[PDB]
Amino acid sequence: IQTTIQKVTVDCKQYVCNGFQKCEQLLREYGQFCSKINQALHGANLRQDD
Amino acid sequence: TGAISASIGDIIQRLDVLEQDAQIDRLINGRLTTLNAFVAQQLVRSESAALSAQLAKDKVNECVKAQSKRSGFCGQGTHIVSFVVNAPNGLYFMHVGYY
Amino acid sequence: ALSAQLAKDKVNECVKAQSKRSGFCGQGTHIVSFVVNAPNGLYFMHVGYY
Amino acid sequence: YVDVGPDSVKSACIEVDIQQTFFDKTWPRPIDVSKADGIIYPQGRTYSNITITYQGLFPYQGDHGDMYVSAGHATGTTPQKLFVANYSQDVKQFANGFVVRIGAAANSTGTVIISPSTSATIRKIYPAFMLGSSVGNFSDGKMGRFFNHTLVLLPDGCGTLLRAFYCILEPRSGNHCPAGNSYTSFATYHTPATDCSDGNYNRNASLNSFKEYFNLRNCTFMYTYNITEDEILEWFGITQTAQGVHLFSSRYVDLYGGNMFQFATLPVYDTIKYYSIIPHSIRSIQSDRKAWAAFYVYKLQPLTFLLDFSVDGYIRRAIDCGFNDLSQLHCSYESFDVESGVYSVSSFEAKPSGSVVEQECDFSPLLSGTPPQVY
Amino acid sequence: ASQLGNCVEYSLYGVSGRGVFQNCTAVGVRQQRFVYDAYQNLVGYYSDDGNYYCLRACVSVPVSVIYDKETKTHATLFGSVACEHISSTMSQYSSTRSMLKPVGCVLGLVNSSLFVEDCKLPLGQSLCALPDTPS
Amino acid sequence: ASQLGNCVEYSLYGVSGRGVFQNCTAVGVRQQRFVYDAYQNLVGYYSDD
Amino acid sequence: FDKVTIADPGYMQGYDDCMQQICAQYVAGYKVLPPLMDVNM
Repeated sequence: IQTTIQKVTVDCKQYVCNGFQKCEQLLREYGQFCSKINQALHGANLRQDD
Repeated sequence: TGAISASIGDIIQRLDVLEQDAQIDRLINGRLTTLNAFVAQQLVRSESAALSAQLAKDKVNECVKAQSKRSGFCGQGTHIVSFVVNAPNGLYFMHVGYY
Repeated sequence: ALSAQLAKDKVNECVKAQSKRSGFCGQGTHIVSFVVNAPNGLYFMHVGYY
Repeated sequence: YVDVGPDSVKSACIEVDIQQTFFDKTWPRPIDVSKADGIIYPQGRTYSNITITYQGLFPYQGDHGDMYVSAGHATGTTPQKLFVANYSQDVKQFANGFVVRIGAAANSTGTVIISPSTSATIRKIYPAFMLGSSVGNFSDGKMGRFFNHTLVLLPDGCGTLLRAFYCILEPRSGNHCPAGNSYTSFATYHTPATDCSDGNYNRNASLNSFKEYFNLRNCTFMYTYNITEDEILEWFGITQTAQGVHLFSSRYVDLYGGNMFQFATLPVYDTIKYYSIIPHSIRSIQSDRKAWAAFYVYKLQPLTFLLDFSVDGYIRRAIDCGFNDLSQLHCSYESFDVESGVYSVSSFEAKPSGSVVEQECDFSPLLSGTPPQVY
Repeated sequence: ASQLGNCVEYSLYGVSGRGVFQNCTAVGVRQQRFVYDAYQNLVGYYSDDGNYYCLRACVSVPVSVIYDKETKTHATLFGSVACEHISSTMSQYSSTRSMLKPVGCVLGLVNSSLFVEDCKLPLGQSLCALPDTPS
Repeated sequence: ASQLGNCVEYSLYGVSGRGVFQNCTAVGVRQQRFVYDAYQNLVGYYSDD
Repeated sequence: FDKVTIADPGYMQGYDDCMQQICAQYVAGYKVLPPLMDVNM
């Protein structure tokens, strides 16, 4: 009956920027998107636990 | 996989810092676009899994608990017993069907 | 595919079996049902009492 | 150019004594984001009671910062030498500017530094700076000479005016004087028994004690700002962009709250990069010496804070998203409040070491054969 | 200068990357300084004059933090990482962090956590697989 | 150009647009004279002295 | 659980089990989380 799907959380600013300060600055220009991505994944995992 | 997508457009070795910002902006935009895509797909799969979780709950309380005594396909033929085991991120059912 | 699962159940619940149910059958007391194919799916003619 | 008064008549300087050990003390008061210490409000536009995240120049949380500190040496009836630390040798970079804490030791009993056994109640003082783009060394050889026009900011009048000015520095050839002899460190003084007299605060003391040492030429602009005397913690801050060189203060708007607001932009178009502080001391007599609060310097660099604005619009809280994993969680959600749970944060990556690299004019004809003649 | 740094930093003749070199076996023609593996990223054997340095990329430690708002107590968790593979304030690693902050080795290293004795209701923030980390 | 019109378009120092004004009781730092709200747009204030 | 091929993520060992040589820790973005329950329970 399938029942459940794998729970995965993706790090934000570590996937998109390999780890260079210049890239991180250009991203904090956009920094709301990473927050929404993390929020969505955390919510999905909480619901899966429930 | 960006106009130039060389793992960092100008990782630290190419034209100039001013051009670097443009290429890295292009690469960031989409790296974020396919991350948003991943999140959307995860949401769709989670909701389908939740509907089927409810279905498995109904199955545990129907076919497994009391004898199904139900016309429903459950078991192929008259249903008698059914057992459950865990399966990778899922519930596996083994109905017994009379033929 | 989900609605096809509903179709399998509908035939077993109403057509092949009798009624004695208050939810997955034709309006009022359910006496009999018939099926015929239709474009892309099945077509149901639950016959009831009133 | 505008003259700021002519040169001095002295040809010799007041003796300067360096006591770095006496000045060094344990006074740890780091910037706190919770109380919004050293935080600059956006001056162009205001924001409402809403709590949001605002990207700007801030000092990073928990920074103990850079510290400085005492009355001059003297006799019961006559003031003598001045105790100043060797601030002249150390010059610091000015990448994004700095914020200054002023007189948080107010209204408390302190330690008279020059007489480490002696106590007095602490009263606040106002600091001076020199900001320029070129640095060198004096004729004695000590590092720290300010050469190009320097934004030299000077309080005076026993703390009733702030003098700001952008002049050429040409030092003076006397004893204890910077291009002169017997030099140790430039300094300033004011004479409290003559100039801090109640109702008769004189407004040229620190100007005099600055032009004792240097002679200012070709000075471009200078503005004065009346300073009210109180014992209230205040801040200052100097930043720079293409628009010019900006200044910021706590004195006018949130005086009892501690926020900071711009009050003057100076028309400097030279990228300031170097600054040094001006050491100062109080020429009081041994019976009338008092304690003078240590003022602190905290750097600035581009960061993101989550700022709380009160209903009146003052910032009483903040988060430095860069300090601690929980702050990054507070920075997210656009709120200080975060629900209890497990939240994945940014992972830690490995650090590079020993970068590896992978990659014969034959003298054989010289080695073989018999040497030919010089011709 | 030696190819087998076995440390993160490395720069090859044509490409520069963070690697973990190791002596390995049986992969490649040796004609090409670098050997790819169905991707732009290269397993990179053969840059040394004669050796199998099958390389990896850098390895990052996953980290998660529990706010526990009710008691306002935080305990950081490291993902499947070893009890001894880190040190408090590790200088080996370098994140949105200016500062941070061996009992648990069943899921991952939990630094500021303690250990329970029997069973506590799995309520509150809880943890993964089995631990329930009550306040 | 003054407070004779409350209902439609306005145009201030560097900020222009359409609004409707009122003498609301009091919100803001009142020194720099625009109050936004968590967004780009502004709650208002100081279209007068 | 045998006849299925699950590459496996790795809990309490996965990072070192991968360091001795899936990429839950190398791209450093995607991290599989443990599934809330022990096999025994």
